[PDB]
Amino acid sequence: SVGLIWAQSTSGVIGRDGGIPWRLPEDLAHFKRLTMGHTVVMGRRTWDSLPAAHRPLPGRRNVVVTRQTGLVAHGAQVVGSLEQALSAATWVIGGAQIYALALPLANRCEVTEVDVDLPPEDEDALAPVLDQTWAGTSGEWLVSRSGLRYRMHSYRRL
Ligand SMILES: NC(=O)c1ccc[n+]([C@@H]2O[C@H](COP(=O)([O-])OP(=O)(O)OC[C@H]3O[C@@H](n4cnc5c(N)ncnc54)[C@H](OP(=O)(O)O)[C@@H]3O)[C@@H](O)[C@H]2O)c1
Ligand SMILES: CCc1nc(N)nc(N)c1OCCCOc1cccc(C[C@H](C(=O)O)C(F)F)c1
Ligand SMILES: [Br-]
Ligand SMILES: [Br-]
Ligand SMILES: [Cl-]
Repeated sequence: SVGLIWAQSTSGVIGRDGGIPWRLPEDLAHFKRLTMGHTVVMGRRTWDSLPAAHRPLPGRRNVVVTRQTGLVAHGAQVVGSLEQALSAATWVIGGAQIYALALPLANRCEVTEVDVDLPPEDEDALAPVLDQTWAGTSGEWLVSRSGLRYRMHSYRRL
């Protein structure tokens, strides 16, 4: 059982300049609630992107995928491939390169869509594209306490 979870702008951007280009508290609560107690699998750049006070992610087995040798990610397990990372319920938490690896092995995608306008720039990290082999159910557009509009989508593999 492999699930992907990500937050994207409407245009499909998930990352810019080594971080996430918006702040959405309700998404962090959603992310924490869905991943707590499970293994979280991430690419090395995404590990690097975690704020120090949240690295490693507490209450979850953190697995970092890299091509480096002897990489030290304190409090995490370091592996050399996605297959190694996956040997109950496992969540792949980004970024774009690791999503692209994990999508064919996944039965579930949990997407937060953030209604901000961010035209993709050259080096952006982009969300994977889901076709009609995926069955989605969406919540309503909601307004965060901070004022940003967002909505949750849950996709299962048909
Ligand atoms: N909005 C969201 O939901 C979300 C979620 C996660 C991350 N992000 C953002 O996305 C960006 C990071 O994503 P990214 O696509 O640049 O990077 P990434 O997928 O997190 O990590 C890329 C790294 O993964 C390793 N890697 C890639 N393919 C591999 C393979 N086949 N075997 C072994 N290791 C492999 C390499 O590590 P080495 O270079 O060490 O060899 C590579 O540099 C940041 O901006 C981050 O903030 C956003
Ligand atoms: C949280 C952004 C996000 N959103 C969805 N939907 N999917 C994702 N893959 C995703 O990026 C995961 C990589 C970044 O991760 C975090 C960075 C800072 C804080 C937290 C939450 C933290 C925790 O979880 O303890 C606590 F503050 F709540 C996660
Ligand atoms: Br963030
Ligand atoms: Br926040
Ligand atoms: Cl979407």
